Amino acid sequence: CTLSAEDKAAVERSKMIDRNLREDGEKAAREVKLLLLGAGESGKSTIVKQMKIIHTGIVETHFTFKDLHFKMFDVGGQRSERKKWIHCFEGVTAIIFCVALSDYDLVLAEDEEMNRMHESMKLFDSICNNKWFTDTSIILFLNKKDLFEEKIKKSPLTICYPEYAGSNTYEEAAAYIQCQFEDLNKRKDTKEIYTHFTCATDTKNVQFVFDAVTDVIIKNNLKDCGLF
Amino acid sequence: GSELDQLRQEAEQLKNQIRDARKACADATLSQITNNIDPVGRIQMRTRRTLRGHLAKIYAMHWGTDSRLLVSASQDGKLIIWDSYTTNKVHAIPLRSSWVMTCAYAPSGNYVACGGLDNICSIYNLKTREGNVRVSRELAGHTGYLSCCRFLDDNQIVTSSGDTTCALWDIETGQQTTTFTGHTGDVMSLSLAPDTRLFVSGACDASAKLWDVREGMCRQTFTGHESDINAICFFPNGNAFATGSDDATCRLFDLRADQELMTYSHDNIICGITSVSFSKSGRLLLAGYDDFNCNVWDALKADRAGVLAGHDNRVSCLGVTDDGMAVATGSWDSFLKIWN
Amino acid sequence: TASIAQARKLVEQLKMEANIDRIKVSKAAADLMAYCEAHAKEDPLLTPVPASENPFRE
Amino acid sequence: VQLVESGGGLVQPGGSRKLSCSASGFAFSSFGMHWVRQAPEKGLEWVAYISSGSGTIYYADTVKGRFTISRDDPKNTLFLQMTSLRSEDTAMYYCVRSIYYYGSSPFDFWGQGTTLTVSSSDIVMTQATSSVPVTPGESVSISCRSSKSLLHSNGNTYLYWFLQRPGQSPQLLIYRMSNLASGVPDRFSGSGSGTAFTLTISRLEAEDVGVYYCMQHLEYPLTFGAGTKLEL
Amino acid sequence: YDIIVRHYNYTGKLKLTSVVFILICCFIILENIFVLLTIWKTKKFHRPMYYFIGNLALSDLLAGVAYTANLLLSGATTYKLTPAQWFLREGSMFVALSASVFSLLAIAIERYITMLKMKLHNGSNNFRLFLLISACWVISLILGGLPIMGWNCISALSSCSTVLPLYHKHYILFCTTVFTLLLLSIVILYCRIYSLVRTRSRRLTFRKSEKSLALLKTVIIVLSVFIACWAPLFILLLLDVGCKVKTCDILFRAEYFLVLAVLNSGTNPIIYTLTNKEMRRAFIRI
Ligand SMILES: FC(F)(F)c1cccc(-c2noc(-c3cc(-c4ccccc4)c(C(F)(F)F)s3)n2)c1
Repeated sequence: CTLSAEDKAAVERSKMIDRNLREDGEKAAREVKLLLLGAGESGKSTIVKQMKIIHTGIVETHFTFKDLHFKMFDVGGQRSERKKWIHCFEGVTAIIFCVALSDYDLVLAEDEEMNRMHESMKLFDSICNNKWFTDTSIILFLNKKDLFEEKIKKSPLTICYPEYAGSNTYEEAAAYIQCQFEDLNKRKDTKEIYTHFTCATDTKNVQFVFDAVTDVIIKNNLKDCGLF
Repeated sequence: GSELDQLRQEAEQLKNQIRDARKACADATLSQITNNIDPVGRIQMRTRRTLRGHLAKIYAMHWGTDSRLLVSASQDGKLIIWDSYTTNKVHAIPLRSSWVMTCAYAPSGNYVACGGLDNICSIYNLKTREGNVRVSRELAGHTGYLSCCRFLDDNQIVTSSGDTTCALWDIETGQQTTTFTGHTGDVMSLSLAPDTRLFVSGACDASAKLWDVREGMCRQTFTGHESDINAICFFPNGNAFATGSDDATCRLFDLRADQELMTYSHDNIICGITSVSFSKSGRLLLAGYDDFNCNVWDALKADRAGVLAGHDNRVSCLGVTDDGMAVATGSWDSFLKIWN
Repeated sequence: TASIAQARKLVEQLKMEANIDRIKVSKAAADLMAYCEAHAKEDPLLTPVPASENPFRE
Repeated sequence: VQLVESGGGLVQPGGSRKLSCSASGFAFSSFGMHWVRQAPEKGLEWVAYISSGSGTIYYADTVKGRFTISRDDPKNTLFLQMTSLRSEDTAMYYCVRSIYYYGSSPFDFWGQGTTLTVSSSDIVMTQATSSVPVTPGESVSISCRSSKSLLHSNGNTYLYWFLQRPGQSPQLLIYRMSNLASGVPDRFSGSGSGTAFTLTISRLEAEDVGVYYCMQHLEYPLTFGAGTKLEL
Repeated sequence: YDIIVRHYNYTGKLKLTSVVFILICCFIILENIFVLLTIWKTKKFHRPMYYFIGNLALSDLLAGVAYTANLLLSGATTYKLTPAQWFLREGSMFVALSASVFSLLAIAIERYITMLKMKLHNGSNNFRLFLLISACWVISLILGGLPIMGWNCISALSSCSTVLPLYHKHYILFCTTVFTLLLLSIVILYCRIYSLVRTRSRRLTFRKSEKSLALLKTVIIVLSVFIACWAPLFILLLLDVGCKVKTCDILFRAEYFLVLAVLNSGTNPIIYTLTNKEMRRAFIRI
């Protein structure tokens, strides 16, 4: 109408640009995105190296399993303050967490008073009770168990936890550690915590992650249509 | 161990001397002088254009030199270049790492930069012989994430990373020339001077400094905020600059006289500040708060004179044009609005 | 002994900053007032613009 | 950048061959493509046009509905096929690329061109003269007159200008009103009012000789000028 | 309008409850407009799911208005109306009730479509939302305009129904079939919705429930509230088609069997707003 000759050709370009934008917006929205956290010697490298691998600063790992594309961001090289760059991870499906059971008798470096298990508990409490992650579930991993058994057979658990009445056996010590880790969850009616013990079979870990993601998807679909 | 005590004592008495020198040159505040000027009644600004098309949060925005073209960076990995008049798009430059936190525009309209969380500043070319958009250079010499980068020239760029440092780069060679250090917290905002000879950076622990490009040192330091600094912009004259914060307060400092002039705080706002930019004549101080709306704070009266509340989520970027014709605001709902 | 270097840098930085000259606050206030009152004619924000000139018409 | 064409020779009226060009060196999938005829020792005229993605296709008023044209993005080749042929299409054919956005330069790279021999309302752009004698080192003024005010409501005119070199395809000089193209020296300059347009040259060397043309792009039925020749 | 009184005398037909009843319609209008203003005000409920609930609330308000208008117009003045406005008054009830039932069916269909394939995201096409909103109203208007077109029953004095004169007997038999079909569709759809969530979490979560029991409770209470209300009207409508004229006495006391319809129309928004937590919090905050 009012547009000139070559002004109508510039409008057709914007339409193709918008079409290419909308085509890629529905492709990168059908894949599961999940964050990864943990301590320095919490065995994050072992976790990412044992699972299927298809792929400084942030590191992304892409792997597929049972017709699902997972993206795992390993924020380990960011030495800045965790408060500023945390609000960009608000939209996420799950939050992997890796701790070490045997890391309860080794005192931190350049420090003679506090232990590593207390630091892991404090970091987990800070992650779970954050104002951004008030809806995303948290998958919690127990990496080392054989070394933990070999350490608890020689050294009692009373050195790390001052209050303990059970015997020196793994079957109840692991349950006590798990129960102590689940108690640091103030939001008990909006998110769930899945506890797992890392085994030598990576297929088991991949299946556990897939099942947790499927459960999260089912819960989100039930909450979508207001059915419960 | 005693020499350290002596050094601390000398530093402390230097700070006391600086405080007494700053107190000596002060006689009357600005609010006591500007009480004989008719203030603006109401600034009612309505939306004109609504540029839509993004599919995630928006973290940066910069206006072109001709005040017609602008670029916005989003989390989904796009660097769209819009047209302000006809709402059309000109380019859809993708990105390698879809975690961006800054953007820029060359003063000649040739290049466009984009930092991000992967501590790498990428420089794109827009006037190539072919029809696509290529990556001219990838600067990587920082440890922490980049927060803001401004084009000092067509061949030099300055970046402000998160590892308590700022550095000047060189696009042709690819290596940095001068590094500015001294901050204790992560620097997360900076602005170049109008005459392009100096620039200021706002630290993350209640501190702001003034740097010089040729010598490469700090000249003056400014303090007074409570929490931290979150956004900085220069006065059009070049002898003042307004700093944001997180404890619902923005102030106006002076370069010639290193002392605060006035503060713009209200008992109704308890939310942080995200972006601050002056006006064409330095009379309106636009401020973008994180309570889903903006403000049109007056510059010399400290009295609110308008509210641009036409947004859904927290605003993250806003800037006036070069000729002062319009303003654009971007929020986390992927919607830019051109106010006039 | 390694923090002595940072302490010395801080001490000479304070010393070289303490040599800056100071300008009266009234002069800066008057200069700001003169600047905002001089270029107030070419500011289309606080001064309304007719609808026949703004390129952002609707 | 490179543009080569093939598929020309001697044909009989009633049947015709297909002309194809191969592009290699740029993003062909985002460029609009034209086809410009060139009669021997005459003026050149527009024939067809295809937008990006085969969205809009415009034809000339003389061959409308007689020629078929199409693109091919995966193989980067542009085809032109003629259904009915007459004794007038004996001319040179140039396929030229052009991209339309704010600040672009249409038909900047022309190409080479192919020959074809057959055995046997609208804006009018007129030139001031045909051939004038000129000496090296002298300013020249070339004027091209139109029949309608090319100044649009946007504020910019749509009169394109380029130089035809003897023996090869022409090259753009100034696209919209006076904006100089890339690669050409700053000796060329142009101005106008909207009806009478002019072009001035500061210094004239021995390397820039040929036929000058002025084009009208305000309406999609494009048209060129008669063509003024520069004689050394 | 002389034929209507002679038809009423042929069929056999010749206030305290009403005043109490009006309060019911007022409460229905109040709760429906409350739900509507709650949906419209909050910017969170803007996805196509929360539009079907607004459509259902609007249809419930329209049904309440139609019922109170028909009650006010009813009385000793029934002989004054011309057959035209009488047909309009009698057809408004069907127009409202069919719209309500079809909106319920649309809600169920949308829920099943969302739950079928685990989408991973809320956004979806509006080419289906507008279709499902328009189809219900179209079918309700067609069902309301069908009897006024050719089935006036004014020509045949005997062929008309007994409970409501000037209405073809086969019209009720046609309506009850489509009502039974919609009821069976609702039941089957909710059963499949429950079975899906029951069979996915049972096998796709074998590594490591309580939500399945809550889903079953919600489904069973929804079905037991929707079915128990429309049972007496259904049995009366089938009985009158089966029951012969002048032998059948319970059909004369049909005024009490109609309040259950508006009772269900009023209690459906309560259930649909007290089944989720976000809507409850939004209502409490407002
Ligand atoms: F004279 C009165 F007072 F107006 C009067 C007296 C007796 C009955 C009515 C009356 N109007 O509409 C209805 C009825 C409507 C429906 C219905 C609703 C939705 C879908 C399909 C059917 C009925 C049915 F099929 F579901 F069972 S029944 N009944 C009206």
